[PDB]
Amino acid sequence: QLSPEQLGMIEKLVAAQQQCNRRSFSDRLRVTPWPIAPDPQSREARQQRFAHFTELAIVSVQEIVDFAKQLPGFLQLSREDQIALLKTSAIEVMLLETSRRYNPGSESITFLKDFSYNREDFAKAGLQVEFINPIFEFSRAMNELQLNDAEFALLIAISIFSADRPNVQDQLQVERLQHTYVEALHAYVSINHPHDPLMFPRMLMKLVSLRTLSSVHSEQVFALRLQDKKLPPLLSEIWDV
Amino acid sequence: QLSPEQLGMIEKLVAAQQQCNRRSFSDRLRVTPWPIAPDPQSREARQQRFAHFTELAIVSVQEIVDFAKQLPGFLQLSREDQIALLKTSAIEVMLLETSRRYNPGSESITFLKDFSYNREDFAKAGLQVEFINPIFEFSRAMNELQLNDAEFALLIAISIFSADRPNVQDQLQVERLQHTYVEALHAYVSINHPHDPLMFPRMLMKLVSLRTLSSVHSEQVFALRLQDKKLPPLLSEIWDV
Amino acid sequence: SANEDMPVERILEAELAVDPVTNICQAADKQLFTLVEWAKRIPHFSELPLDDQVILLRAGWNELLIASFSHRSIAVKDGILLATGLHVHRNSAHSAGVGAIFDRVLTELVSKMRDMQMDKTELGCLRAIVLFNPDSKGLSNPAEVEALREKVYASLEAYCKHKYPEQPGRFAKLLLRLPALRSIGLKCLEHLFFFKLDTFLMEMLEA
Amino acid sequence: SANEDMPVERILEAELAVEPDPVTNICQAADKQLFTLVEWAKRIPHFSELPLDDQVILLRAGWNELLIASFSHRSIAVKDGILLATGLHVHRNSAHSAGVGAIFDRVLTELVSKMRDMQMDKTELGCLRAIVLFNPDSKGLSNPAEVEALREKVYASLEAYCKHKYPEQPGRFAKLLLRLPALRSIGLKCLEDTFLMEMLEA
Ligand SMILES: O=C(O)Cn1ccc2c(OCCCN(Cc3cccc(C(F)(F)F)c3Cl)CC(c3ccccc3)c3ccccc3)cccc21
Ligand SMILES: O=C(O)Cn1ccc2c(OCCCN(Cc3cccc(C(F)(F)F)c3Cl)CC(c3ccccc3)c3ccccc3)cccc21
Ligand SMILES: CC1=C(/C=C/C(C)=C\C=C\C(C)=C\C(=O)O)C(C)(C)CCC1
Ligand SMILES: CC1=C(/C=C/C(C)=C\C=C\C(C)=C\C(=O)O)C(C)(C)CCC1
Repeated sequence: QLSPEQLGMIEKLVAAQQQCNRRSFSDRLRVTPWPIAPDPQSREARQQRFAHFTELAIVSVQEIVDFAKQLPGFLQLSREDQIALLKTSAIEVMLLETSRRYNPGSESITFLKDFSYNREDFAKAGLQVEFINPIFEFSRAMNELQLNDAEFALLIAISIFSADRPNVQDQLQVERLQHTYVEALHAYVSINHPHDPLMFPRMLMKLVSLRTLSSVHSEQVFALRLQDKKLPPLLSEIWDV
Repeated sequence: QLSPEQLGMIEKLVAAQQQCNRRSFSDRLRVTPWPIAPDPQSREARQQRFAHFTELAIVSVQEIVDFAKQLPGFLQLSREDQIALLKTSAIEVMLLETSRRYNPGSESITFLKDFSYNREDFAKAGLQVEFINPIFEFSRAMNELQLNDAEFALLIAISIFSADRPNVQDQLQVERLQHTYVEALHAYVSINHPHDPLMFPRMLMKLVSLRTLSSVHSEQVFALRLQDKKLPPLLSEIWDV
Repeated sequence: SANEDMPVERILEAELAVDPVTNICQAADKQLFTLVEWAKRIPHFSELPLDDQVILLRAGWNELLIASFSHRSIAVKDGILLATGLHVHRNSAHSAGVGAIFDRVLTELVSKMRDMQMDKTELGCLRAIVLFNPDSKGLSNPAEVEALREKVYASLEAYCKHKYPEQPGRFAKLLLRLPALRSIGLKCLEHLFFFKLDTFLMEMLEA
Repeated sequence: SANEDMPVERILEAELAVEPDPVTNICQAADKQLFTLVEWAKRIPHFSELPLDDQVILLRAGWNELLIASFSHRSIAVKDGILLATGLHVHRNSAHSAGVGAIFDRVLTELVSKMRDMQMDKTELGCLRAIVLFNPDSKGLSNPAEVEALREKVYASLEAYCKHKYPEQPGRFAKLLLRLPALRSIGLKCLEDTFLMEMLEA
């Protein structure tokens, strides 16, 4: 079963996501606008789409940091461990949040309510198909799961508390923290999907997929260097290094 | 015009190929037959198709060694260099000889006049699309070049006499030997394609494509290990280790 | 009925049926042959189209071998025991340039397997999970592979509830070794160049 | 006109515009030079007229051979070693100790030494790199035919250039081209008995 303690914790997580995200929404004008330029061979237009996308990403990372800070146990880690956890889980959480915003009907992804994009939009910014396609496939697949706010929030917490990240010092404590969310998610899905006990394993296996997607992402990062399309300081720090 | 020596050397290369090939042909009846079995899921039928193909490759390798021994200067190299050149050039010559046997109309390849196969036939033997497709594309492109017998023979010798193969000791001599054929080839284009000089660089650049194809082959060789599809002793010697 | 659809007994039978860097590569070379032997003994694998079987093995070979030698090395001190009886120690590893990844196998795989006493049956099931990966390209029918993977989830959980009744989270603990195995597998595959190739985050955390 | 279709003067200017453990340092040097690729390519005649997407595809496929060729030529003076873009020298001894002596030596003998020996000039280096760049065989090109056309224009321009600049070396064009198979095998590498003897004795 789920204890009141556990139901409270889940509520806190979900409320934190809502809080963090409302802060993102009102930051939305900081993002370089999407160009209306009519010419697919315009290099300036391309750069501006890339500026727009990388700036959206920065908002995402900001939201992810704000969220982690509210996870019980996170701020009790050394700063080195907080940084080791966030640096490598950012792309994974960003992927989960993205799948959350995938529309199967138009096959598009919508950020901050007003910015909707399909595969061709992402390619018009210079992103390669072997980055785009797997992410759309991940999104569709996640979309199929039909997870609710509680289940995303826990899966996000489980992803963040991954002790095998490079440079984690206190692995014991990170696993102990992760185990809380794992146990909670398990009780949650057995209670809320009583006729689908496979939902639990399906979800944990998404953590495996995120590893592949993280490697795909790193290959896109490199590909960007080849075009000399430079990442913003924050993104460069967490990914170029 | 071509010097008497270049003409004699070319006649010799062409004669050597015709003679070596007539011997191969005398062995066509010895080859394990292509399977008759109707069952795409039959492992036994797949293995038999693989056996047929590996047996053909041996015939090809036999011809290549036989032709190499006719190359002026080849037998004057050490046995070690002879072996170094043959082990690594074998796949390239096999590809060149396969490209001469490509039928643009049926998009098929025919060995020994009687054994014709399309892309699907090769897949039916368990070969991978990453291997099959580049070879068909190379074959199609070579076919379009419309080289004659002298031009193939020269390119084969040039490929064989590549000083940069692994384990080549007398590199300077191998280069000096290759130089004789390259010059002959250039003379041959100047005389026999007087209004199409681009034929020369086009032919030489095929030597580059062959390096990539060789890598593609090496990858297919590994994939065979994954399926424990054993190569016969000769083929294993030159490609496994 | 979960076990009947994917007998952990067959999966066990499948497992029982089968430079320091140079040593390791020779060890992998040796075991490559075992892969089809093992896979054919995994329930229903042989019923997939032949092309699909090749694809799954081609996709999972490294994680499959890594998992195998990790569980084999549970007895070793600071290294691994290759399929060729040879030992590779941490030191030898670091001196050859592959210290980080070697260390990662030791902590995330070997020791975790030791600590929880992962059994051969559990190992076998995890490998079947690795094997039945529906996401690889070119699969004739992915749904079918996905279906079999899920039969392994069901069968393994059942196995863990019955064999380790007073460890309710052991199943989850087994699956949670897979993310690490995937990351390690990818590292071991990445080629030379990429293999060998702070302030703003601290700022945000501190704000 | 061969030159007018693909001017070597421009190719030279492209090259000139982008002048300035061992394995890690070699990698860091490569990383430093990545940004030079679009800067160099945009000055190769007609490259900029290709679809943006094709441009990306050519650079992604060619990057490692393009860089290897550049440092090789830069290393022509250095004895038994290479000169990295970071100014570091890597000697072959240090390369063998680091366990990449085979590939390193291959670079010295097939590329650096051959460039030094024939006195490959910068125009010729640029043209060979242009040939590497305009590779119509990479997957995903919107129009391979156009890329192939450009490559042949380098063939004609480069050959014309060799006949005029080195009239007493009729083999020179072919000689430059014959470096490309070695470059391709090296570039591929950087990205990763009894029965024969008996056949030879028959
Ligand atoms: O929308 C909200 O409510 C909150 N929010 C605001 C921005 C926001 C967000 O930013 C998206 C920026 C778009 N993304 C930009 C981006 C993200 C990560 C790395 C890079 C790269 F490295 F520069 F390539 C980029 Cl350009 C691309 C997006 C994607 C989706 C589908 C196909 C291709 C690319 C993506 C998403 C997740 C991981 C990797 C790639 C992701 C998730 C939630 C977000
Ligand atoms: O026909 C003649 O007169 C002479 N002759 C007889 C056999 C013969 C010949 O044998 C071909 C056997 C078929 N081939 C067998 C083979 C060749 C090389 C490596 C392997 C492998 F390693 F086992 F994979 C195989 Cl099975 C495959 C063939 C091919 C063609 C198109 C798509 C995929 C594969 C091939 C050919 C050359 C290089 C690589 C692959 C090739 C060329 C001339 C020949
Ligand atoms: C782990 C590891 C590596 C290779 C792992 C691979 C590819 C599997 C080995 C198979 C064995 C060793 C099987 C066995 O003995 O049973 C590399 C080369 C990167 C170096 C050291 C870290
Ligand atoms: C050749 C070589 C390698 C890769 C070289 C590549 C692909 C990049 C070189 C760019 C440089 C060195 C640029 C410069 O300094 O101008 C590896 C890593 C396999 C190590 C052995 C030597």
